Amino acid sequence: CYFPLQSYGFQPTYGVGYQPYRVVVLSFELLHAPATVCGPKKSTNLVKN
Amino acid sequence: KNIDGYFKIYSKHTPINLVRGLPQGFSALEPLVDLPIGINITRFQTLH
Repeated sequence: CYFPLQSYGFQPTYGVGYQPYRVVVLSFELLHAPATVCGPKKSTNLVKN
Repeated sequence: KNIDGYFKIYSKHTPINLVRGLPQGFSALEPLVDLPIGINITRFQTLH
């Protein structure tokens, strides 16, 4: 019988294997609703005549 | 109104002189904002 929840051992002295890394995963959702979140929009100069 | 999930909000504001009913006249409604929500609404109520 053991505890399912344990704590990280993060210490600056450990090697790159045990070093803490922040992993933020980007989750995309697609439904019948319109897309309200998109990338940047680049523009150029306007020329006339 | 709801078109393919787009909520189209139309608005017009003008002063009138009205005893009761509706006045006789013609006016056009300008769009306010477009809400890309896309949820189904089968009923509505008025705020008190």
